[PDB]
Amino acid sequence: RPDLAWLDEVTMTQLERNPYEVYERLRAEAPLAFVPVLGSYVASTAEVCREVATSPDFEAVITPAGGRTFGHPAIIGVNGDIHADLRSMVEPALQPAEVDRWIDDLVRPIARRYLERFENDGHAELVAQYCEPVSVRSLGDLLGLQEVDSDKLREWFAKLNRSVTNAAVDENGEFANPEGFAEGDQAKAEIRAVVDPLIDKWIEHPDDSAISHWLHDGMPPGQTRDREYIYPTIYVYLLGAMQEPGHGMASTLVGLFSRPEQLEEVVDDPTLIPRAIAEGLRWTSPIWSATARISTKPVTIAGVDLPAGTPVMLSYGSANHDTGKYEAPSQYDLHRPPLPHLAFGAGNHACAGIYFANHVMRIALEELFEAIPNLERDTREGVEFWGWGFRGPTSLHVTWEV
Ligand code: HEM
Ligand SMILES: COc1cccc(OC)c1O
Repeated sequence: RPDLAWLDEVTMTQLERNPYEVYERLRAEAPLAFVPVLGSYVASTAEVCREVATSPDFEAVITPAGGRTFGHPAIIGVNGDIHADLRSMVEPALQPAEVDRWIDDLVRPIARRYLERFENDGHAELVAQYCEPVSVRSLGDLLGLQEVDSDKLREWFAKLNRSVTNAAVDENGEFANPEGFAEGDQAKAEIRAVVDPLIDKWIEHPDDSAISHWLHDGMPPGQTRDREYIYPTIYVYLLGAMQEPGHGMASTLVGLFSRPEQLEEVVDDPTLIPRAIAEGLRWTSPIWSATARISTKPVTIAGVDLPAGTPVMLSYGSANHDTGKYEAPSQYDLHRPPLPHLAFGAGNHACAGIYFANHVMRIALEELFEAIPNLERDTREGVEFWGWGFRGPTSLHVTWEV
């Protein structure tokens, strides 16, 4: 496309570092555009993302580097009967009535445990010391990985993140950085060594862990889902389900710190924490551009005639800055009206764990503000955000008077 020749000079590092300038141009110039370094069409506006995500003429497809990492059948990358089974497999523990039975007793003790390690220090780096540990320890316990330390769960989702978002392609459409998949492969090898004995035990001795239920639920007597059939969805969980609540927490805190009067409002009135988190997810979407759909027949979208079999990346993080929907979207504003957002996706492949994720983030922020009501950002340190596929702050240094 001639007028978009500038996209030929967009680099993967630029998008990782800050994708918002390029995507602001895309939303104005070409809401559906082929980005050469990504090797794919990308949807940048709310209208196009929503249309593709909910269209009967599209189905799910995994991004190329996502497929290289996860294989088949990743719940995010399959359709039809297999997708229906995998959705029925994961949905029981995510049902709102079920989450509300036990989410407080799960997350609140975990939050307190991590807070107790630093709440009297006067200083902390909240990403590593609080947001990521609460996120992974909560989900890890739900899954049945109680004995996998939070440090290891965090390492796994970091390696899986880098492998899944190793998206850069060269002039021939080939992956430009094939060595970048190696740490994904090594994370998977470590996960197998840890989880295979757990699956061995759950097959014979089912318990209340989610993965035991993934093996046994809805199966004939004495049968379990094959472990090779469920492992790719385990990997999906060990990346985004482990990573994203911690990133949503942290981005919400950075946004609130950027509006000090609003941080004070939320500390004074913790019933505003859910609204603060919803704005945080719009403001810096944790899953920024990590899923995709593929056309199943010829379609015209945003003036582009697409053949059947065309993948389209859903850059929801860009859609959530659509100035057709929001005023000054790069500014965090708790008092924005509660409008629809796309941080959880849309359609049949929309996020399955919204209700759980929102509660994890809410409880974690509740306990943090109760423990450290005078929390302040350490302005001597910068906050850098990183990530095009998944985006969040790489650290969050804070201080408080002890
Ligand atoms: C703030 C935290 C989270 C955010 C922002 C988020 C966002 C998303 C997004 C954008 C997608 C892709 C939707 C699409 O392609 O249209 C997704 C998929 C998914 N998420 Fe969430 N997620 C979060 C946490 C979680 C958690 C904690 C779990 C599990 C306990 C979870 C389970 C899933 C599943 C199973 C899918 C795949 C759905 C499917 O393909 O059918 N997510 N999520
Ligand atoms: C590409 O990887 C993912 C995409 C969307 C959601 C995920 O975890 C829930 C995830 O791991």
